[PDB]
Amino acid sequence: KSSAYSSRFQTPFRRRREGKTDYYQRKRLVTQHKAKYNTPKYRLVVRFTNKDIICQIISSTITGDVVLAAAYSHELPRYGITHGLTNWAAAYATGLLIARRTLQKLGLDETYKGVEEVEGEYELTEAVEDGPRPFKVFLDIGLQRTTTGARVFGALKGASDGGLYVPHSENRFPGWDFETEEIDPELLRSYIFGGHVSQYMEELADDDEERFSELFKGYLADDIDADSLEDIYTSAHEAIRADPAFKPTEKKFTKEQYAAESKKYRQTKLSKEERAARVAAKIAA
Amino acid sequence: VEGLRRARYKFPGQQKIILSKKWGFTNLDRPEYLKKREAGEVKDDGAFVKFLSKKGSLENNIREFPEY
Amino acid sequence: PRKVLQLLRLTRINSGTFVKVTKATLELLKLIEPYVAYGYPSYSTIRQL
Amino acid sequence: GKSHGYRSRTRYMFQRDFRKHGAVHLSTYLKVYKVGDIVDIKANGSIQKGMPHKFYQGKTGVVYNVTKSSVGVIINKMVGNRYLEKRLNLRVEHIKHSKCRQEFLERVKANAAKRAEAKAQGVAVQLKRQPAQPRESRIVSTEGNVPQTLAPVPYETFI
Amino acid sequence: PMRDLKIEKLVLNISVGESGDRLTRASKVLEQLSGQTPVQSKARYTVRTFGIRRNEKIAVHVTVRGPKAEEILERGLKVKEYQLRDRNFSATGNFGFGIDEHIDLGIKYDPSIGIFGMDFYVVMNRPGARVTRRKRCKGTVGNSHKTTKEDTVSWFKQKYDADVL
RNA sequence: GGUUGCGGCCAUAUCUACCAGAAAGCACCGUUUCCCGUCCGAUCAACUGUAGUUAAGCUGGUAAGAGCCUGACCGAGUAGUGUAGUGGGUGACCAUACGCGAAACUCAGGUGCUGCAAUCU
RNA sequence: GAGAACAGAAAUCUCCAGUAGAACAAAAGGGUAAAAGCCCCCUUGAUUUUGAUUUUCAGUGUGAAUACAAACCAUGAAAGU
RNA sequence: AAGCUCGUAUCAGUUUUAUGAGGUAAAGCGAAUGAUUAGAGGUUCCGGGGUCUUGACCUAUUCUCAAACUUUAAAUAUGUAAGAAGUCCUUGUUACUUAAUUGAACGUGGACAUUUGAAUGAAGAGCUUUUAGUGGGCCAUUUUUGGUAAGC
Ligand SMILES: [Mg+2]
Ligand SMILES: [Mg+2]
Ligand SMILES: [Mg+2]
Ligand SMILES: [Mg+2]
Repeated sequence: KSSAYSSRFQTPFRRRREGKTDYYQRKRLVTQHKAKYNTPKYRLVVRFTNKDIICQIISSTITGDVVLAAAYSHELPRYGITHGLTNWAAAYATGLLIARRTLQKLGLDETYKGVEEVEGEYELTEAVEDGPRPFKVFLDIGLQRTTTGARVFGALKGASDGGLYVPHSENRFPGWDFETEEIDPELLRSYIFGGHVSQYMEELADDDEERFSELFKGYLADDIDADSLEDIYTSAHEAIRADPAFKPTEKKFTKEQYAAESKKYRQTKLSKEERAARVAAKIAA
Repeated sequence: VEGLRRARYKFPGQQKIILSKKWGFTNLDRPEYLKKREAGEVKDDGAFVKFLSKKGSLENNIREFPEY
Repeated sequence: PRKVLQLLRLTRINSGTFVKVTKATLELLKLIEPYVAYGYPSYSTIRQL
Repeated sequence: GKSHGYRSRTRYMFQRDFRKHGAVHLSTYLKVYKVGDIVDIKANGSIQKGMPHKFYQGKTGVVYNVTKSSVGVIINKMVGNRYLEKRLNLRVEHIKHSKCRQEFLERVKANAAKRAEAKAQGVAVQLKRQPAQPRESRIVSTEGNVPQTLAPVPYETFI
Repeated sequence: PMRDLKIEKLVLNISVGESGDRLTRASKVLEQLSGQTPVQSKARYTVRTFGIRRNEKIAVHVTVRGPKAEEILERGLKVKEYQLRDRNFSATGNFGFGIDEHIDLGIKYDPSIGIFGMDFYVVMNRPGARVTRRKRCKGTVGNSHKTTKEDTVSWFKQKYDADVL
């Protein structure tokens, strides 16, 4: 590249260069009605990595974003779910966890209990007459592409069922066919309790056995068949609604102990004196 | 000097003839150019010269100016 | 310069006033420099005036 | 004929800064403006909506109205031999808070603190600013600083 | 250990002079030769020399992936007798070649179809090329991980037992 | 101190060529019954975390590196400019008096900082 | 720039580089890159009721434009527009 | 011209302090765009004569420029602020706003006097009605367009 090209080049924002933040979408998500002054706008941040799901409630400030509550799919094993921490049903459980956890912290857990008879029915969190309105958050999917049946709307369904008020439509949930303008509650209910995974286990086992051993090997070791994950998801939902408070994992070592270990494997910069010595030595070579 | 004197009659206004203290068409003084040339910092390209600086990669400043 | 002369109460030729020396007043004097003569008074000059 | 369009003679005024094109940073949209705040106007060329006229570029006013994405600013304009008040509906991208008075509020706070601490002990609180004063007397030493004589240089060409 | 060369895709291109029955007839063979419905391309502009105009639907092509592309490549290398020139290899690690008739691959003559040539082009890469294709955190391949002309030629010699002019 | 999610300022952060990376994380990677999307499960979607790899991404370091940033009685009080004279000069223009004051150039130093939450020898 | 039968400087296909050197009905100047450009999907807000404001200015009219209020709609998972 | 309401009150063809806006002078072209002199080192299965030249490009340089070019960028002019219609504490109203007495706006009650918030000046400040003449201009310094120039 020429010197003129580099001098006149304008670098994008750091988050844009890394490819994580869509600033066109962020502006419309964060900007608040100026006649509401310092009223925060809360986003439901749902991000999917490999073998992990992250849900956060985030408001914006000049210094930086502030987290109100967080939930991770890797914390599910304390509620009953230990296999498939990234599937559609895992997103629903993580969405339910963040909804109950946020309401308890604010003090609105007795009001707006949500729904405990889930059957795949599309419904919003209605406000109670003569009382506080439900806590409102907006779904933030980031760079995820909007497709019907995607996992990101699964976390949306769980958070809405947990008592939070999230505005959404039903045409992106599994069970919606574009031919007609309605949703199928039975198919949606199947995905909530891992119906799509149970049917595969039944069909895969009856087709071939080397694949059913390569996949779902953890289920065979821990003695879970294809008609038992229905109950453990139900048990996990009840357990989440019992104690949704966050408990941090106990730290084996302190932070300063961690720092000493990491500094050993970190390479350090050189001084200006030793940079000149290398040049002088290289000239004499 | 006489050649430039004859050219003055073709120009309106006043012009002066000055003996420059630089070496040819370079921007270096007469004794300063001698110092750089004897130190091997001057290389001829066409009708002009290229100089050696203390900046840039050594692998590019070593192949050029081998004497230095 | 005409405005500054009015603010220093110098509205006719051969009129004089005392001025305290600060940064706010030294910039005033530079604007009226080609129209006035000024300097540092002594005790005798002040007494006789 | 002559041309007097809305954005005439604004070739350079509404340009973006060098290597500063593109989207607007989010801190512009996060600032809070209230009625009575003092703001200054600087049009952003990439936002064509809510754009002030070129006359108000570089002017300072007071907010009188707050709307969804815009504020209302009061501007005094000199027309003929009098000043008239002008009301502008401007989006928040074209304004910012004025620092001409945020520092003044600091002096107000500092005056009260010095007024209170002197209320119990010392008279003549002396809470007024003063301009630069003439220097006082001082002594200059020549120890290691003996004056060196300078002279004007002769004329030379060095072309 | 995880930088082994592999075939990303195999695209077959048939550049037809014009549109109409001629183009769709050439599209028929790609339907059963690759088992996939091909796509057609329209001319960018108008020349009035080659006989084409803007959006004239002049060409047809189709790309295939997986082991099926290798089977088609094997059947396409019999025409060249495992012999390619020093050229046909790009500096980016890709190679391709063209043939004059399609019946030699085993296609029945079918006078209702006719005779057409084809262009074969193969794109080579290494595992980890998703980083350039994924939507989020899109990046670039490191220099040592890139495919060069020499590596592709050497890879092309170790298998197929072929030679390069 | 390392890593991840969401950020703020938006190159001291970019670009080129090399080298190094324990743990966790991230990633590449495996599969196509189901929702979904394609000429092509490459992109997009779903399923498994199982079969594998730190090769790449990623992070850090190296370079009399390019660029960028900061500073300097470096250039320079130079160029320019407000005000003044019945100043110079045929003119073009220039000098002086009271004030303000550059850019290029030269040289030196620097090469991201930081907010919220979670996690790890 | 490097590659592929007819195929050549310009037909179609592939890869690499590419801060916009393209495009955005028109004159010119601004502005714009996961867009304001290209392609695809759905639509009629190019709607209803009357006020305030900016430019030309006498602070008259006309033209054009800006920000809201009260309705009714379009689009999107949504914030929004 | 007639006055009217008031009289220490705020004002000012001015400076200072603090904080904005601008793209002219100058400067720049081994920085973008557009002009422009000279060679040098490379590059062609891809210009054309000839068995090696002339053009084309690319790389590092070189001379000279721009009212309708520009990274940088003055001087002079120019916006706002420097308090009682202010600051601080506590808590009243609402159909607006907030997940929420959360916020927004306007208030009750309490405290802080004129070195009460830079300089200088202030033939007093503020305000209203009505009507005359005028609506051919010209000259000088500086900036500046057309024109060879002009008492143009
Ligand atoms: Mg979007
Ligand atoms: Mg005079
Ligand atoms: Mg101009
Ligand atoms: Mg100039």
